Amino acid sequence: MLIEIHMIQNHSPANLNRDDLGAPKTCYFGGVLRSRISSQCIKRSIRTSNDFKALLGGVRTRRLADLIQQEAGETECWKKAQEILNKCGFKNKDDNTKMLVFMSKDKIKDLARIVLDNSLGLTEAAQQVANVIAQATLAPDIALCGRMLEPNDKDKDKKVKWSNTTVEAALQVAHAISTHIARPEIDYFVAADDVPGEDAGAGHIGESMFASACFYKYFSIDWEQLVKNLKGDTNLAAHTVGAFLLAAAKTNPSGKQNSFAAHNYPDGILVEFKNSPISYANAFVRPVSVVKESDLVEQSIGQLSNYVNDIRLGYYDEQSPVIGFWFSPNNRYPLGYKHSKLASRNIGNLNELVGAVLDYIGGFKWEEVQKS
Amino acid sequence: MLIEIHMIQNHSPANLNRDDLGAPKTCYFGGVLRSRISSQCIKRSIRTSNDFKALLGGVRTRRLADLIQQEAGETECWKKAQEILNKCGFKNKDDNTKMLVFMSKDKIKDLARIVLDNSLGLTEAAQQVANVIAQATLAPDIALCGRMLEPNDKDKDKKVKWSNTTVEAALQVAHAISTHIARPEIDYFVAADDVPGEDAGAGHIGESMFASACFYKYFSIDWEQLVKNLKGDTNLAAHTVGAFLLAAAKTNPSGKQNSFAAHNYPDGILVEFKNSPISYANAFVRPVSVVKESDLVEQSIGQLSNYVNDIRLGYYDEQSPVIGFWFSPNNRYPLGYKHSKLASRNIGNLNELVGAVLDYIGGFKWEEVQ
Amino acid sequence: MLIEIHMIQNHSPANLNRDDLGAPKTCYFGGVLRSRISSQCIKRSIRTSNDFKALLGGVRTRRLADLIQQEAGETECWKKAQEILNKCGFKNKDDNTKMLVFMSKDKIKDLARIVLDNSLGLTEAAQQVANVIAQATLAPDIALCGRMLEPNDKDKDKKVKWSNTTVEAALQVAHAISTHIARPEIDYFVAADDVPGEDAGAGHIGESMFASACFYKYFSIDWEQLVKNLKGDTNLAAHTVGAFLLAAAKTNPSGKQNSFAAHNYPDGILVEFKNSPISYANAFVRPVSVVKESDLVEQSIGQLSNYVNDIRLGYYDEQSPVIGFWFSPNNRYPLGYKHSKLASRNIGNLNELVGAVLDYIGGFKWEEVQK
Amino acid sequence: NRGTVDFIASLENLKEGDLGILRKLRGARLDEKLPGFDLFSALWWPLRQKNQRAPKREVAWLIAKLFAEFRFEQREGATLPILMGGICRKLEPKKELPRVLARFDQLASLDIMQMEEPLSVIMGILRKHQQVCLDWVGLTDVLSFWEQEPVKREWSDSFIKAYKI
Repeated sequence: MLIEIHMIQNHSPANLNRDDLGAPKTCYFGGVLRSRISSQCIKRSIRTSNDFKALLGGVRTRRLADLIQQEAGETECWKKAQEILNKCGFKNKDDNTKMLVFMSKDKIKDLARIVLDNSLGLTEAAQQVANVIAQATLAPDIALCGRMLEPNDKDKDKKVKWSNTTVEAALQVAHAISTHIARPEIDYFVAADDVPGEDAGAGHIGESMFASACFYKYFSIDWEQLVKNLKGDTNLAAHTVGAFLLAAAKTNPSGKQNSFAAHNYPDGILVEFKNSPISYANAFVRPVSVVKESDLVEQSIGQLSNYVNDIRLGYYDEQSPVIGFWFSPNNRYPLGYKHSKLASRNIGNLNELVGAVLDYIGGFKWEEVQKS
Repeated sequence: MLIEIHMIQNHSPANLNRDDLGAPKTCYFGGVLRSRISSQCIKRSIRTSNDFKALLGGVRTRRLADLIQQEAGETECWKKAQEILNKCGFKNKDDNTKMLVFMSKDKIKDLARIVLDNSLGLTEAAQQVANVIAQATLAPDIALCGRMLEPNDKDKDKKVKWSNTTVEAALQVAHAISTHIARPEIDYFVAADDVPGEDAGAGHIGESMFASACFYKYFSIDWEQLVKNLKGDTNLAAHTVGAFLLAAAKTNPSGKQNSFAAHNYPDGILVEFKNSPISYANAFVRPVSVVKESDLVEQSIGQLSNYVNDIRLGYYDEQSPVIGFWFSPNNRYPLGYKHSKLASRNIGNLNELVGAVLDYIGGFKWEEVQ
Repeated sequence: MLIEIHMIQNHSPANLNRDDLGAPKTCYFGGVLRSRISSQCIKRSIRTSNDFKALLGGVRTRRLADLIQQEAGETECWKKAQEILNKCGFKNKDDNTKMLVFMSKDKIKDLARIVLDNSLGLTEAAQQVANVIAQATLAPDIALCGRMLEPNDKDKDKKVKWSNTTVEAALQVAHAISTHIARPEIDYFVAADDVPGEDAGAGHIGESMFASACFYKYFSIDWEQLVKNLKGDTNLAAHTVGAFLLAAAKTNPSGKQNSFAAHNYPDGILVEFKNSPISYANAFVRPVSVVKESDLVEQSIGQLSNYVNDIRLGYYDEQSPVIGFWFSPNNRYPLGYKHSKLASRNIGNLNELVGAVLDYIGGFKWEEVQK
Repeated sequence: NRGTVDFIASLENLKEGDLGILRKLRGARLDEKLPGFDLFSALWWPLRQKNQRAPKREVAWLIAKLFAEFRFEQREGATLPILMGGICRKLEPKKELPRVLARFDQLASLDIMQMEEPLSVIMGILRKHQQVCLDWVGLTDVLSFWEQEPVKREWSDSFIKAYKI
């Protein structure tokens, strides 16, 4: 059973994702230029959001020695700690390690015990550190995104064996693409000097780039893989799904928001339950050309509804029913027109949609899975 | 008789097939650069899919000794099996044989049975192991893909005599190529440090690569060779063909799909029945250039249809009729012409298309072979 | 009279022919590196095709004693057959002689008849054996490709002097050069293990080589030498010509075709009736580049048409006019949008092209000559 | 070769907006996306008027696009074969070296019109090892006379000399 989210979201002129130079990230889809928000950026915005604060367990850092000393509270262990980290396969470079370590925070204190044992052998302490690092995967974010960790063996140690450190991700996120052609815009700026002078020049002169766009976003979650990754826990899995839905429906990237502030909520969400993952991004191969009688969002939702209905009636299966939930605030946008009904329920509220989603998985309640 | 499946499929921006340098695999077709998906990627994605799950009969692996020991139940039957495999022409290298072995999964029980027997000498047991390995070729995937095994004769015992091992593959798959020209793109990423420190610098910094293109995929199935390789069971061959079509329709390569998730269903599937295999890859020698009014997929289907019409009217003989089925989701796209239909029956459904091809091939039904 | 066929064929990325190191075969033409397909590859792929199966009446084998035993049934004569084969100067290295022997398959019964009976002696029978292999030339494939066989001299029976055992070739096939530059490509492949283990490594890592190109194929058939090779069988010769045209048009070499499946049809065929052979391979001394306004095949066909016009205008002779046919499926590709005059007849159907070729050859019909 | 020097200096003098304009036009023609055509015409046309010599249009366009994608500080004495040999020497001599050498040797077979991606993979390998310099003037001069045999001979010989030491 796979739970999928398809989002249509308009965005006022902003620069949500950049590159080396500073241009907004673009891509080609259907032979035309688009506007793109990278899936890594969306995943990070979801992970460090307010609705995901209660579930942020893991940490991905190159400064494990500082965290170990902070959980310990005494000075002289810190240097010793990095020596331990030099024997597990993390060669330090300029006060920090050379590679990122992604692990749950709740096991970090156990790391402190290893640098709190002055009777332990160095090789034995390194082996115990490697084991407890390999076993630190009980957190919702690590379960969702997965982990690959390969400590080097050029200068690691002898007779130190690493267990399997690999988690298969239960979350797939597609790069967002604009539902129309891309029109980048250039803003010429100057930096006025606060002090009068003899020339009345500017402190600085330069440019910035920005673009407004209607994006399509796609998330997919495997329920069985998530449950297996969370060591058989179901209440924490339901909490993860609910918090993920609420965070992905109500959080935006934090890139150049101090100057553009595009905090726009989505004007349509499709939540599907099916045995295979499908993405309706092929709907907007022909770019949405704006007509005067309507706007960007209405035509985009109409084309999406057309493709969704054609796919549902085209790849129809008998032994696998499809249950769909359609959400729009106060039913502001239905599934376009030219159809009787496609989704089972047209929910007009976000929390009611979350409650229905948690009810579908067996009948869990949001307030009681909050306790996990 | 040959069953040909042609697919026009548009994909989201993704990196579904790379090389040693981490760039999307490309090629030079028609004198211009195109984006390419290797045939091995498509075959592996088909083979290990949910629709093909009931037919995963064969296993291709280097560690056969582990399978023999696991089937035999106990643990001490590991080094002995390694000795038998070493005497069969498979030199070991750090508890792993050098060469991959492809064989049906049903005969591993027999291998555990012979290895577990301690009353038989080394050379004759090796001979029986070689015989049962050579005769373990009954599986749908082995029938489709074929087998090769050339044991190292310089390491094997001189008393071991191998029978025939090569199996003729009953399936051909082409490297999928993009209809239009290729536009590779470079994605700049960094990995953020999650804790504050002294500098505001990130962790890793890198430049990955990705590209989006509309691909033309081609598969061919030989019916008689499939039935012959499946030891004459036509029901298994029909089930294999139907499950193969279902798995090729609704499965995509898993390369870097956790970050891109280009799970796009094909926008055109055409199925033909004819005695000689032909690929319509020359429909796109000139790249499809997008115009301001039309789109990519519709233009690709139109050009493919024009070339199909030219082939059907140029290479037609009365002594070999051709029956074609064209599938588009709820008839989203027409193919045959702008006014004519070259497909004998347009299908707006996938299961109905599968039932139709089975009914033409033998009158078989999906409720019997499955 | 000579029938010459020039073909333009663009191929999908594949490795239809390769050398000992696996790389696709290349050559230097006009100072520029082009992709090549060897002529023997094309000849074998046409010869062993399904569309030529009704004409395959010859075998080029190394194990003749095995055929003798398999056609004699159950009576044991395999050592005896090997001995008599050794007596006529063929040697024997573990059931296969040192040389390949080309001979029509109809004559194995006669060899079985001579080897079975003990009424005749050994050495004279060996001489008799020679008289069957020197006269087993009534096969279409022997008539087309041609055979030469020179037996040994250090182990002959001194009474087994051979007749003339050669057949002049009635078909000349060129090496299929490419119309443009060579673009070799490397496919980095891996082969994974179905059973998970400790590491993430795979079973095998390697690289293969492939290239996509537009090839120019050239064939020539000598009608008089063909009908002399089959001893005046004009009907059978016309059947061979028609079946050869069908097989050459509708077949590709089977090299790495289970991984690439480049089953591409030709996009243009030019069939000319001449008295002296001419090759249009010099049309592409300058390699064909790509312009956005056209594509590779159209540019190649235009270059071929320009060079054909140059050749016809520079070597016109009123004593021997040349009649040619141009074929493209449904007239998709004409002979350049500049002349419309080098093609005497424009044909859009392959069967109509074959029928017109046969009617020019002898006035026969295709369905008459197919049996 | 003063015209090439002026071309490269004008390329370094570019701001970020037109650099992004050129970055968006990788793998493309010159007949679409008019701002790219106007910027390239502004870059290349004054060279012909004053200086009698000027780099070829295709070579200049390729150099501009490669500079936009792979911004490198122009420094004399940092030719591409020398850096490639220095990278190739510190490699595994059994598997990685033949592959990277094949990717390098692919370059000396094509024309200017098809060198973009085979050069971009080389610049990507360079950027992987954190280079900070590249001789754009020498590369442009070599690419101009790419049809002369001693040019390719010196290219290969410089690569081998840097590899051997």
